Amino acid sequence: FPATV
Amino acid sequence: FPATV
Amino acid sequence: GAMGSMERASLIQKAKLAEQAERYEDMAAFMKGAVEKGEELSCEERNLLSVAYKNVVGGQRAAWRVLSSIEQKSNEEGSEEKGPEVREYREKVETELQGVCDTVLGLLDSHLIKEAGDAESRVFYLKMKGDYYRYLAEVATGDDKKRIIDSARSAYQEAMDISKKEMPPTNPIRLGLALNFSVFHYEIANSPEEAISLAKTTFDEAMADLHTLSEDSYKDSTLIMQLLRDNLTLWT
Amino acid sequence: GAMGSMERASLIQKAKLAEQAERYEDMAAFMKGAVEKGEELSCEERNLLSVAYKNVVGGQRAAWRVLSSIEQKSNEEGSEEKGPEVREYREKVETELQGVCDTVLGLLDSHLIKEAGDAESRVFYLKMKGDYYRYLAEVATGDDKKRIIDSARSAYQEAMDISKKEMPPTNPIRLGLALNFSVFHYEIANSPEEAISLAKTTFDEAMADLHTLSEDSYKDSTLIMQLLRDNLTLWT
Ligand SMILES: N=C(N)c1cc(-c2cccc(NC(=O)C3(Oc4ccc(Cl)cc4)CCCCC3)c2)cs1
Ligand SMILES: N=C(N)c1cc(-c2cccc(NC(=O)C3(Oc4ccc(Cl)cc4)CCCCC3)c2)cs1
Repeated sequence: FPATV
Repeated sequence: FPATV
Repeated sequence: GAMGSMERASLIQKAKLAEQAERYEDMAAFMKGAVEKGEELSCEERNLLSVAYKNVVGGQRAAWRVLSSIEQKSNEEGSEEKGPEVREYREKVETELQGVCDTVLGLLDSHLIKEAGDAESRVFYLKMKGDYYRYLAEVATGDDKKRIIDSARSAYQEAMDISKKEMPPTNPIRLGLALNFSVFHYEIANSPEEAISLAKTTFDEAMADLHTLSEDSYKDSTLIMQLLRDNLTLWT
Repeated sequence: GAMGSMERASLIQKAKLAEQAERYEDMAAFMKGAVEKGEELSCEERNLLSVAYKNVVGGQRAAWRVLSSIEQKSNEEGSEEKGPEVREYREKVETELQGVCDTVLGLLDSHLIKEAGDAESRVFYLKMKGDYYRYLAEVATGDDKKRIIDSARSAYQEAMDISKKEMPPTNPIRLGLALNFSVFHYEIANSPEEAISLAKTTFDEAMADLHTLSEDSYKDSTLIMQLLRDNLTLWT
């Protein structure tokens, strides 16, 4: 999964 | 801490 | 509200304790109680709120993905019927996830966003609103899925418009908003080119503004820039 | 029981799904529902029950330790009074922990132990009874602390007596019981010499019986023997 903050 | 199972 | 009898300051203190104890459901309950006191949140308090619910919903999302994967396999050609249990339990986790999202969205709508006038608070809350509609979108399948997606898009877009007018390109809130809106484009909106364009443009505009920053601000901004690059590497 | 309307087999299936999703509170609730169907548990089912509650109470214990540590520091000479909040929140976690322990002990008393006639089930359940009284002992401070300790000791002792009569020295249940009873001696009963003696004797008697085992049984037994050695290395 891609990075999110 | 010591190991327990 | 079962937190209605506790002092606001005690709720914030206990949220920090719950964080140290990795008790994020408690943390979220304490911060919900703090929000419901009705006062605006400080910068630290907004981040306590976001950390708490991000951790709670993150665990729910991970569980949902495991269960959805098992469910898909049970439905492939060749599988042995295992009955309704996988679907039922995936639905149970999904409903709990939707409940948490609805709770957070409810706090933002009553009344955090409407009282948020400064860019750092308003962009932060609108980013959260996009994020939690995005999590609802991840599990949506009904008559409402397009509308959920458009609610996420609209919140992110308003946050983006404010951030480009009111914050420097290295502001970590602006960067994190762009990171997540880019993921929305890639994973939710089936717009990988928009996702890639947004991540790249955000990264390059930030790079050109790093020279203005202190060492500590530089560290904060470059951390999120590395996440943008990480996603770009994943996608190209 | 909110699980009273669900099929026993569906509860067991969902416990396994909850495990795969790392949803251990759900897992424990499903296995409590299965126990409350009133039938004896198979070997696999007993381990599902133990895995679930071990994970739940393990997290509570870790949180309690963090909070107790913060509380002790707040009470040292030189600290700034931070009010009742640390104590209150430690008490909250402690009460939830005690509730989980009481729930497990209640399942063992109604009526898992009394129906357990085979050594593998009876020793397993009495070990659990010792374990959950041990967790209660870890947080106990009142008129009842000695009695809680003696309840743990008594359950472990009955399990030990059965295991030495009815199981080989390499049986992993026998080994795990001895491991944990040894930790009880060291950490709860202030009997480090008993702890060390028990771990060493258990290890040596197991070593001498490994020659009787298949490769798969050997792997299971030597894994727990390594935990015994690990503790002995910690303590000497
Ligand atoms: N956990 C607590 N007790 C407290 C946390 C804070 C706080 C205050 C300002 C900013 C951050 N930053 C962050 O958490 C991170 O960066 C963000 C987060 C969100 C966005 Cl929208 C953008 C970047 C999260 C991701 C990696 C880098 C750091 C934290 C005060 S108290
Ligand atoms: N998690 C599930 N779905 C299922 C687990 C089982 C199962 C059935 C028999 C035995 C074990 N063994 C264990 O879990 C371990 O060893 C023990 C545990 C307890 C004791 Cl009293 C002694 C040794 C735990 C500690 C390290 C080595 C392994 C598991 C069936 S299903």
